[PDB]
Amino acid sequence: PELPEVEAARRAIEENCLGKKIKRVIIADDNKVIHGISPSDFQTSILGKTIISARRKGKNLWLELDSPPFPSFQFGMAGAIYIKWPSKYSKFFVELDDGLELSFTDKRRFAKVRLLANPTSVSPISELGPDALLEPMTVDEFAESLAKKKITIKPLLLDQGYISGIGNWIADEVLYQARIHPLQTASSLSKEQCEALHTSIKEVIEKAVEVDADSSQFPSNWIFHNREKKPGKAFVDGKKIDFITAYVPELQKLYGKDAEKAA
Repeated sequence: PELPEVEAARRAIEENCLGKKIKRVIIADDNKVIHGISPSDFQTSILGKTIISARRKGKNLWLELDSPPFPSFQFGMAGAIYIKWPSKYSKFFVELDDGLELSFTDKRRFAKVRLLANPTSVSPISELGPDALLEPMTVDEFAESLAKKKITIKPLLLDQGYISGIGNWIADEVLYQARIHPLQTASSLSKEQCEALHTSIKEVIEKAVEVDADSSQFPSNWIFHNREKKPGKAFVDGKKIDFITAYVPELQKLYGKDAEKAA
């Protein structure tokens, strides 16, 4: 789950779960998912409270209740929010006063659910870089921040401490759209390349959020649709897709020293 997916979950909670007292709570007895507190203490703490707002930074979601502490969700690889089982994969479950039920599931057990006095003042949220959607860097700030990073551009975009919210599919998408190879060193990007990337990040994220992360609604010219196909059967806009991370060799070339080291 990347920024769009988590944002869609946040909006869904905001539209259907606010101002409703929590009548029942079921926190899975999962030592791997439930972090920093016991399930029983977690259940006791939030019972009877109301959700005031749903917040998000990067791929992290948290619920502001009428009194702290607040529950936070680090999705992991298979985390998801459902609003109506109680699924055997539910980790966080609450029944509201109007009968509506809210659940965070994780079949893989890689998610992290916490209960914090102030989610934003402690890790992992406190260590996150600016949100790609809510706090975008300016064109010049972006170029300046890239100038001294001797890191290949894709992994840098995946560094939540640099910019938060981008995952593998968005990374592949913005680099493909900006015509930048994923192995190009950040500090080697020209001012023009930096701006092209600044633009693609804005456009891809806004479009994805515009359609509530419904990938079936992503533009057809997006590499997203075929970035998970077997080698030799992956094409976008008629051009061959290669894998290292999906990219299009004909449209994404390596430049300078990086190209030299590659060859």
